[PDB]
Amino acid sequence: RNLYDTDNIIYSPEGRLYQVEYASEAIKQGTCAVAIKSKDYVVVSGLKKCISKLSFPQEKIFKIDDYIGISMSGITSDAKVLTKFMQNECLSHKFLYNENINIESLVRSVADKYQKNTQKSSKRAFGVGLMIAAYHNEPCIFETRPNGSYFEYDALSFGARSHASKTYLEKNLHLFEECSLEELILHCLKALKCSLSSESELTISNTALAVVGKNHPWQEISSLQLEEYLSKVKM
Amino acid sequence: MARRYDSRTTTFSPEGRLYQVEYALEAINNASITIGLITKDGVILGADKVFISKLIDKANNYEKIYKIDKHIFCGVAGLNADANILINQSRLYAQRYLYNYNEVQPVSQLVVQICDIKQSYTQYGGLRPYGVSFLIGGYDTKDGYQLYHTDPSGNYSGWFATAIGTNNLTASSVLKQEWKNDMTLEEGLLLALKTLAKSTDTEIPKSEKIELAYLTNKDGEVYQKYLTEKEIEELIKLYTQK
Amino acid sequence: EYSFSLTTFSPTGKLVQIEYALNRVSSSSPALGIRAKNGVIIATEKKSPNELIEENSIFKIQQISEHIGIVYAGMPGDFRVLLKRARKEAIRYSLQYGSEILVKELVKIIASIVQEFTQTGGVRPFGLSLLICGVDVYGYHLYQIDPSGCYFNWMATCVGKDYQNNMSFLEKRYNKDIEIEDAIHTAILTLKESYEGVLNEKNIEIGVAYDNKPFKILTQNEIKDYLIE
Amino acid sequence: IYNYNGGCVLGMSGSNCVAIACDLRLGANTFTTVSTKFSKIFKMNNNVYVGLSGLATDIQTLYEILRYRVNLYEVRQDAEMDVECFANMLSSILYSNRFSPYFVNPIVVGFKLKHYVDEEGEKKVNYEPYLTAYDLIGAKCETRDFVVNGVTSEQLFGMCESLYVKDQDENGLFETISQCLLSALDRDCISGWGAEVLVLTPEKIIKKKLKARMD
Amino acid sequence: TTTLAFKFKDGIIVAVDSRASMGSFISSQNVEKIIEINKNILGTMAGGAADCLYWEKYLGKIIKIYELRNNEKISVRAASTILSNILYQYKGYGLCCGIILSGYDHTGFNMFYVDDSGKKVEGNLFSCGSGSTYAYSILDSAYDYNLNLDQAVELARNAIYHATFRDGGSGGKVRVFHIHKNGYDKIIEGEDVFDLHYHYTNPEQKDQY
Amino acid sequence: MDTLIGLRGNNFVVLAADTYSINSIIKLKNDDNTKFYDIHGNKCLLLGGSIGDRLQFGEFIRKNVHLYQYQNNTDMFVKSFAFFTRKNLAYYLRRNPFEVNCLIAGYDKKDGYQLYWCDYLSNMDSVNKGAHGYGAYLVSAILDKYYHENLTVDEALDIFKLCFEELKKRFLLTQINYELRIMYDNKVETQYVTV
Amino acid sequence: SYDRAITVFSPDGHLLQVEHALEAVKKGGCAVAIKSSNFAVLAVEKKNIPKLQNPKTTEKLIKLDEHNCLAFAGLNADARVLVNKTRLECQRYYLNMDEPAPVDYIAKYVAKVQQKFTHRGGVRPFGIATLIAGFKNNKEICIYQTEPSGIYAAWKAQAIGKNAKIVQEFLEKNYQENMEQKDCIFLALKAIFEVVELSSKNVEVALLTEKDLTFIEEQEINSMVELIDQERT
Amino acid sequence: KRWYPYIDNGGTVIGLTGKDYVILAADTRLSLSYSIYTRFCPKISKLTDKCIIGSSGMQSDIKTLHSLLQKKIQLFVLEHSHYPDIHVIARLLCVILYSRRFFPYYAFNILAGVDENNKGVLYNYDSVGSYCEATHSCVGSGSQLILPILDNRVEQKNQLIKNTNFNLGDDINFVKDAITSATERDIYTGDKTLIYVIDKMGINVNTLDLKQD
Amino acid sequence: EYDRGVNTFSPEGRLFQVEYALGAIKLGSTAVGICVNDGVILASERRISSTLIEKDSVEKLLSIDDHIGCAMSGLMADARTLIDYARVECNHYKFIYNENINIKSCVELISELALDFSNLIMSRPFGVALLIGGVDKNGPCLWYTEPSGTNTRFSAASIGSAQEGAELLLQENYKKDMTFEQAEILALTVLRQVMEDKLSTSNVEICAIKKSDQTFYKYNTDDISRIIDVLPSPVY
Ligand SMILES: *[B]([O])([O])[C]([C]C1=[C][C]=C(C2=[C][C]=[C][C]=[C]2)[C]=[C]1)[N]C(=O)[C]1[C][C][C]N1[C]
Repeated sequence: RNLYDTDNIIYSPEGRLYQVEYASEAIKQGTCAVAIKSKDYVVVSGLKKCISKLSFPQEKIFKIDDYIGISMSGITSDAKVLTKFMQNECLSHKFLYNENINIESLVRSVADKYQKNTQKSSKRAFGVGLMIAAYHNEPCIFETRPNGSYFEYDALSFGARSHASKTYLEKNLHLFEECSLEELILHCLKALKCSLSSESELTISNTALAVVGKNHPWQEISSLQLEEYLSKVKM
Repeated sequence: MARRYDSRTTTFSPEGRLYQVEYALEAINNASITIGLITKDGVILGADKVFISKLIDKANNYEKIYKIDKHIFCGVAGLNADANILINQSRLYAQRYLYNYNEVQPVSQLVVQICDIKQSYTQYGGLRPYGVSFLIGGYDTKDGYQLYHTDPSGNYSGWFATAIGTNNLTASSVLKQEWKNDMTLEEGLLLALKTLAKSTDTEIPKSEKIELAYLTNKDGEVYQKYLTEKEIEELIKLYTQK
Repeated sequence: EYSFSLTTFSPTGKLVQIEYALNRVSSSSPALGIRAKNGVIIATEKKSPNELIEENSIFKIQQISEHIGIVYAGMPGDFRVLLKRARKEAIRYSLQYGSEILVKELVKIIASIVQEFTQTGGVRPFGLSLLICGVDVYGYHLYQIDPSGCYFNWMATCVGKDYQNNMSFLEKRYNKDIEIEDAIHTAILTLKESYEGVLNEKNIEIGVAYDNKPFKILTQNEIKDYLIE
Repeated sequence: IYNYNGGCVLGMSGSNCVAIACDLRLGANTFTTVSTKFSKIFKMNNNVYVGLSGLATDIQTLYEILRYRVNLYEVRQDAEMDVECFANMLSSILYSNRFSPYFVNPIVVGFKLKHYVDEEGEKKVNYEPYLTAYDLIGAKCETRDFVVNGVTSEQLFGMCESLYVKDQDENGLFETISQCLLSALDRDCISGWGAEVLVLTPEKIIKKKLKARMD
Repeated sequence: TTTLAFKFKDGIIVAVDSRASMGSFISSQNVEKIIEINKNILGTMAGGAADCLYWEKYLGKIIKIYELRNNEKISVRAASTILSNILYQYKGYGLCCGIILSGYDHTGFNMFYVDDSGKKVEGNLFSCGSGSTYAYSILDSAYDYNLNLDQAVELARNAIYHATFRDGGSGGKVRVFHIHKNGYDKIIEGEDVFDLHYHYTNPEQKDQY
Repeated sequence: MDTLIGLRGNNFVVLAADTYSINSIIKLKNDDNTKFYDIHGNKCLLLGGSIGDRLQFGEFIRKNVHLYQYQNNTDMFVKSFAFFTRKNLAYYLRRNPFEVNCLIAGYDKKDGYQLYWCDYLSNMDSVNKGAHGYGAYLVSAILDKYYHENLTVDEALDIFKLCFEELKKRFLLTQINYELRIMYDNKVETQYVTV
Repeated sequence: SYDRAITVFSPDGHLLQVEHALEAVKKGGCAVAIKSSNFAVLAVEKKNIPKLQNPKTTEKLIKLDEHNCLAFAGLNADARVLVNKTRLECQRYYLNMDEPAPVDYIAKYVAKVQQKFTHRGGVRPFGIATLIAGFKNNKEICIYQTEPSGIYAAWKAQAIGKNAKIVQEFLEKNYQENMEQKDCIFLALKAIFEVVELSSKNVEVALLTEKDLTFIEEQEINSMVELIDQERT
Repeated sequence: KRWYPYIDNGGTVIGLTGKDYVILAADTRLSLSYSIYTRFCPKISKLTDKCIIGSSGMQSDIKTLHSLLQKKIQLFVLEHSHYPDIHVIARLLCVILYSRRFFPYYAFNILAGVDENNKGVLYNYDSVGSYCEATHSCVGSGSQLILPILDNRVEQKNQLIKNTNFNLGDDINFVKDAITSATERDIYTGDKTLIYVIDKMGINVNTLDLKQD
Repeated sequence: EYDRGVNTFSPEGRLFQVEYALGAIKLGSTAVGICVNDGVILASERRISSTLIEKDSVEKLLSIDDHIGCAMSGLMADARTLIDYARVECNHYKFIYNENINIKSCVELISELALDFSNLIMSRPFGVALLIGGVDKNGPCLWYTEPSGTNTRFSAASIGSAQEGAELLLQENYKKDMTFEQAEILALTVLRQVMEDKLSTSNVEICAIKKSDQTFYKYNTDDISRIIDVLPSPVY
């Protein structure tokens, strides 16, 4: 414990790398973020963080390519390195070739960027987990842990009260056939509200939300458009 | 990651000092003593040969007063092992100055070169300092005979007479009390024996012991060193007047 | 961060890692060097081994060049890397200047390499002591190189275990004008008296300079005639 | 070797002394002189005299290196450096610039310093001439008698061959090398604005500057 | 290509043509050769087009940082020295540009002709370009240093015309500026069909010469 | 193309050079050019050759020499200054042309007044009289015929006048304006002559 | 080690390896600079063993350029290496700008390089506090105090080194705006050895003007010292 | 034996700007020395919604220079969250072009777009990092021929400056007139041409058919 | 640091160095910035250690570019290298792209240098807190950069030793709509409540970046006097 913690090289006598287990809980402090995969749409919503009622809400949703977007949850500085890496990767592929980067291959290209910061002892594991949501030819959601690892999901949640939001998603199997994004965007927004603490701030026009789908490039949901969605959430 | 194995040899102490240099100064305070003396005729360097055995060659060599250039020479007091590293380095410096500017290097300029390298190790690199400090006497046409005393820390200082090594205080006291400003070469040599004899609390030296050298520029920078034979006369002369 | 000195000054002002290296040199087989009027003798005792080993396959007295021999007393692994690196200097010198390298410059070069491992980071000091002897235009030489890197000029010396009384024995039996034949006689005797359980045959080694002849290592046929007395 | 900065260097061996000579011109272009003090004979050591001939830039630049390494060798040695050790060093120094050559044709002249007993009560012994000559890439063309380089190498070879005799003392040797040089410079129009014969013996060194034709 | 400068009684009058021609064909005829290097310092293009448009605007970048870290305005001597050094690093790379840096600094009015080979020079009446010789020729016979502004710009316009008249590669609109003790103004962003104005005032013949 | 003349006496060294700017070879550019690079330690360095390389080389020498004299409270000797200049000129010779001709001059406590002559190829050598550029072919003969031992400063300037009215009369481009740098009596005096 | 951050944030937020570097300055020699209308005087403390150690050490009062002073206070070992970088910098600036470096630019560089050594890896912070006197682009004298932490500021009359607090509080109460050439010598002398022994050998004072920095010789130094002991009686 | 790495694929790009628009027209023929590779290779690549680039040099360099520039522009959009103005793009292309001054792109580029309310604007380069705003510019094989034609109608040496007004419809017809003149007078000019009209709302890609000889 | 390096996660998920540098920004002089829809106003305390100082060379509100100005907190010497770095990057952007840098974009390149020690070159986290503001486009902006690297755009923030008190006053007296002058008097009142006895010229160095001119302006002794005379809060 006290001895098996100082560096990211020593294995605990149970074979656990503590210094990547510790960075794996920095994502558990970021605000919740939920991705829902429809038959042909992906909806990503995240709760922006306001440190004071003078400050602007912190940005949660980031755009990578035409049909690729992410939602970090962890250390903001570490995520900014990864978005630049991903953006410089989808653009180079669209430059060297004329195609769109294979989302499966792009996630692997960023999942091993986590890795190279784990073998050495002069580096640290990234403290950020990502939500790579994209529509390449079919909708797909990815998640990269601070240790080199990635998975393809059907729904996610990040950190703050993710267990509360997961319960809403774990019991909802409609999302596969949930066409009519109106019916799907409500499902995600209700999920995000579930993680949101009661007797506190409610979901307002300062919570991020974006979609990507068949002929729907990665777009934010405008506040005027978003505002009525929050109204149906109150129902 | 060898972080737990590091000693941080280039880190300040709580009182603003460097422990590695602090200990290196302690190392050169237990080494053999070396004497510097500036006379009107020339500059005198004389150190004490630490006894090892009678089987030492002690005929064509001694490891305290080396030659750095035809007009510069040094008397080392400290770790003899890493002195040869700095002696070879300063030999390179004094010969590359002559390569660039086509003239012999002034003594005050060699010292700052050999002190910068001595200091650089205690500034950055994570290496141990040079546990060595040596008087560097030499003659330069600009400011005449000079004598500089170096330091493991890298800070030097010009002097007229210095007695670094073990029991330096008892040898600086006699130097301070008997160093007349204007002395002849033979007079200075006798003073060197007197301070060398008194530093190691011996009434008379033995000549299987302390060795002497000087410059005494004769428009050609003769740079002579004593074999043991010439020092009996110096020992004889000391006995007659003391 | 991986190049930091492991040899650091102790508070009492001693490079304590070097003091440990000298402890191990003071526990190895005694190597011994003696110089005479017309040659230099380096001798070491190679303890009586099992008959399984091939004695000629290991020789503590190796040869640097035509007139420069060598012997060590320490860790055999470090001798080979130092001996091999010492031969490069003896060749690199001859690739510039026509003549064979001479002992004084060779010892200074080698001592600068032993000193490097004392100071540089991440490495330990060499755990051995060398006795480089040779014949030059400046007569005969016999040097010794400590693990610390400092080198000494000797007329006769010992480096191995129990070299305190071993060298005291030589002091009362050595003179400057000693004949080379008598030097080997004294070299055998001093090794003989130090070696407990005196069986000094098949477990000794001699290397001679012989008044500007090429450095030669006496095979055992030329040694048994020196064990009568 | 260039007509630019035309100059020649000559060395000769006597009975127990050697003489090294050169011309003092420094010609800017081929046919344009600017100085007549440009001595091309340098004192590497007490009995090691080197003579550099060719482009003066490389004459000086090489001389700095030679002087920087001979001093480094001697100081690290506490021993006077001998010719055949120095001579081989000059061969390797030139070769190290095999593809960016020092355009010089050096001459190395100086005694060899054997070291036998010389007596039951002596230490060092007689000396040997040791002439040698190189080229720009350092080919050790060692020779037991006169060696030449420079633009008048071919002019000097003819005269030295027809005038050199086996052994001569200091007085005899100086005259032959002076005649072998003056009358060889008078046949060159890019060198020979004043000679400087330097005959040296084991005891003394004689420097003479001849009254050469200046044309 | 033509370029002028005066350091006349109360300022500097920099004048250029506006022709950019490749080979023997006129690529453009409305190029701006004067560059706002600084509020007080302005340069000029000549020779190769990009080899000076890029570097002068690169030089403006260096000055802006220097003028901001030290919060004192840079001097023309220092600006020219910076430019000549960076153009010297490209000796054999084929650059070609003759720049006349003129401006006002604490030490009065300064001018510095800078060429592609690190050719910094301080003077009073520089001119560069293919038609520079004709431009020099007019100025040397009319330069006074006591000219007032009204006839200083007239002399500059007169010189640019006669240079563009004799030179094939010089022509187009004539630009004549003026450098104050504080900033500069654009006096003439003008024309060049005034051959029939200076000499041969009345269009009647072909102007034999 | 540009003329540099130097004359050394027992108590003086006078450096002469035309004040012309040959740039834009079809014409002159400046009538009062600056080729002299006066050094603090009673030294001067006169450069010929291309104007672009004169600034890059001469200014670089001036900084290094000044830096030497600031790191070391001494004043750098003329012999050191001369042979350090040759070293740098030869150092760049096989990497960058620097077609500049030097004329090193200065005063030294131990060696007196010295003049050094350097070609674009670094052919440094101390001389009693130097001449660079194409005008060397026409001013070297005056520097021999009319120069003798232990001249005084006034006679040396009379010699230099004799060289100047020669380049005007016989040399191809009749340089008219020249600048001198008289070093004598611990002074560095500057005067401009014409015709 | 080689490339490790040795200066790192203490749990209270301080940089311990810089705080310790400040304590290395306090174990030095006091230095005082005074500004005036168009000149600055610099007086420092020197320590020499009698009859030995000829005063060729000349630690403080370092020439940087034609007109640039420097009177450091701290580890003399780090003094030469830091100073020599500035002298290298001063000529490089005068090469890339063809105008001598102003006093403000040199101070900014010294503050930059000092702060660089407390931010890089495997480098010890300079244990030196310096102050620079010189003229800006416009001819206007200025003195720039510096600290090993890298912080720098221009001062009218500042004292650094051993027990600089006592000197500074004294120098703050009797500093006139434009003192005389002989007044600035007196104020510097009166302040420099308020903490140093009254002997005239201990203090070294030099005065900087538009040209040719001048060292004050022992004649008036002894003269003003005898005017100060009677002031203390 | 030396492998000269520069060939000219011909083709001409015509630019002409108006008060509130800009017309960029180019041919599509890609040809070797005297034979013809293909009869449709577009030389105009859109960059933003209101900025397009046309190049008429060597087609290998043009494809990578446009591709490099759109890669930079999209990278700029992501980092700065607003589409660059044409002035921003024009300056950026100058840096990219000059970044290889010592091995220059063998491409001549014309950059067209709108920055103000409309302010139809147009830049032209010469293979190396240099650009000046122009009312009309053309590059390529027909540069020598079209440029005189554009001058006579846009600027004037004419005694009376007729057709002072210039509606969008007539300017399109004028470029069709010009690009046809180059076709029948130039070897390398194409057979099918694309005409772009960057108006206030966007860009049109109306196509015109030319001679096939 | 007793057995840990710079890149070490605490068992709570936070880094050690950056959470230690957060305690180093609570010692500088208090600076208050206010962003209204007409331009950003930046105010700053002036802590003159002694009357001998020139009060001019020491500064708190530098300008990153022609349209950007910043405040500082924490290690003053450690903040100059950021501002100097940002100056080169801001100018470099203006060269590659002809326009002026977005304050949001300027902050990002500062933020990513604030963790250059992390190694995905510095060696320890920067220990300052910037208060950048400017008027690039989309109206004026005001940002705030932490040692931890997180940067949040503010409408009216505050840094320095008394930033906790200043943000308390701003969080009540700030309204979304103000004129330029209402911001200027508001900033001084916030400082007046937390500064020392005298609200003199030599105590504050307010600078403004007006939307209209789109250029920073360091108020001189005259422009600073007409704001103090307002005294909208004469409460003692
Ligand atoms: B001059 O004819 O020599 C000319 C000088 C020149 C013209 C224009 C510009 C320019 C470019 C872009 C924007 C603004 C201004 C700069 C310099 N240069 C040339 O004629 C030569 C000949 C062939 C290549 N160059 C154009």
